[PDB]
Parts: sequence; structure tokens; C-alpha cells
Amino acid sequence: STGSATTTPIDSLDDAYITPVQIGTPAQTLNLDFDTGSSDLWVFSSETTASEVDGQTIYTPSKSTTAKLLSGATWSISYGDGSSSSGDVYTDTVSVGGLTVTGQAVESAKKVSSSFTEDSTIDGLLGLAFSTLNTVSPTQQKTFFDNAKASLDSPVFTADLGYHAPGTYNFGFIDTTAYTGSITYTAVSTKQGFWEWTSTGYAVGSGTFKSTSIDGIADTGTTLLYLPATVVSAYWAQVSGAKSSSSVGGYVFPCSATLPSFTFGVGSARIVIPGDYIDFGPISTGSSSCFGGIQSSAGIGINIFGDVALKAAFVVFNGATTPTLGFASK
Repeated sequence: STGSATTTPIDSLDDAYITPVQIGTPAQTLNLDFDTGSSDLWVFSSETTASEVDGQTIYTPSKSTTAKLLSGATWSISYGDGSSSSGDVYTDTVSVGGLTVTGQAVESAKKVSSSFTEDSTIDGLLGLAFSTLNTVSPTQQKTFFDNAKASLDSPVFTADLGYHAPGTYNFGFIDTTAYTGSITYTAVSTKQGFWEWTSTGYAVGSGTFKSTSIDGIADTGTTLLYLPATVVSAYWAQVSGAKSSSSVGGYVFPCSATLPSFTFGVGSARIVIPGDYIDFGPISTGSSSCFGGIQSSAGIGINIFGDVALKAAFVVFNGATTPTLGFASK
């Protein structure tokens, strides 16, 4: 089997992407944030504290003839940005782009933190990291990909995120028309539950490539590119007036700037992030100070190849017995 679904930016800045997902019978379609950095499929629901729902579409398990309470199961998750959610668990039929999993754990939110409430466009998350990170207790549950994998034509999914435009998540096949040149595959460590890999270096603009190992995670659920302070300083030093602001929370730059590109290495291959991908616009409405899309990972404890990086590539998440990651230009 295969599946193919379009993923759409939630706003004009590509702060996140949403992908429609069919849950239950008859189908209830919710727009979920596909997140290769976590491993829970959770939704706003009829059980979510009413004051914490503000415009999201909810899953109502009582209206699904295939929903079954997973007795005694609870879940609770906290994300890197400080947001969180928790609740109980149903199993139900879940389909993405024509690919159907029966008995998928659908984690129903009883509580969500303010950032979730405040974002009306995201109805929940669909985790695509390794199932070892799943938070369901006392019986850990599998991700949608893990459940689908054996049925897929090939045990892979691909992320093809757009810059200020829709893109595609495919399951079970590689669309050879979706990228240019060849796909370069690179080793993955699953030890921390992530799609963790080591970039071979970077360049800023037309500058020379610096060969240096940068361990980090391919994370579709993180907006920005978080890299070591040395790398980030080298990038922003090429932008007149750019500075790190502790009050704002990162590097900012004059909105009048033209940003240089940023290149990262994948083995001997190179992925070029155009300068415009690194512009996240004014820090506050009407400001001429703009927020940068490359930020320091210092104090995160891990480097994160988020959407800023991934949207410059066609990315293969290869879930074979020994997982790997592939990157192609597009």
C-alpha cells in the first residue's frame, strides 16, 4: 500500500504545516501537524477542557463506530517549545492520503497548554519519530508509520515541504519526479528516539564550505534551524545589523536586509537553503526588526534540522531494519 497527502503552511511564514487526517467511522477529518520529532498522535477532542478549545476541529470518539477506549491508558507530553498536552486513549481507524491503519492509538486531549489553544489551525499532532518515545502509559503505543510499515510497498515515508506553498507527505514510495539529481543517504542513530544524523558541514552564502560534523535531528515539527552557536554566529555576521537579542529570544536582523543562503552537508552532497527561507518577518506587527530562521541550539542540548532546513530538500525517512535518512535537492 501507499499514501499521499498534501501538507499546507498554517500561515504566511510557514510557522508549521498541517495535513488532513481521517479518524474514525464515519471519517472525522482533522488537520494535524506531522512531527518527525515526536511519537504521539494526539487530537483535540470532545473530552478537551472547553475553555482550552478555540476554533480547532475536535475528534468525538462517541460518534465513531470503530472507536474503542484503550482501558486504563493515559498520556502526557511536553515539547521543546514548552508546550504540553495530556489525556486518555482510544484506538480507531486512521487514514492519511489513502493509507489506512486500523487499531491506531488516537490520544484524546483532556488538557492542552495555551499555545495549542491559541493556534486555531492545528487540531493535534501526528508523531513520526520512533515509537520508543511514545508517552502512552502503562502500555506504550506505536506511531502511525510503525503500524503501517509492514503493509507499505517500501518501509519509508518522505517529507517534501514547500516554501510559502503546499507540499507533500508520501508513505510507502519515493516519487522520483519530486526531486532533482540523486538522493544521498546518511546514517541514523535511533538511540534517543529521533531521526538523528550527522551533517558533514556548512557554508554561508558563496563562502567556502567548512567540513565539520554536526549531529542533529530531522524534525518536521520544529519551525527553525537550530545549530551550534559558532555556526550561527558565522551566518549572522554576514548580515549588516544582525544581532542576538536576549529580550526578543534570538537573532534578529533589519527587515531591509537581503539574507545570504546557508548550505548544509549530507555526506559529499550539499543542500542550499535560500536566504529568503531564513526570514521570519517582523518580531511584532509593524516592527522593522525581523526574526531569523537560523538560531542557536545552545541550551537545547541537541541541534535541530527543522522546517527551514527540511523545506529546502526532498527528505526520505527510511524505516528499513537499519533506518537511514536521504536528502535530495529539488
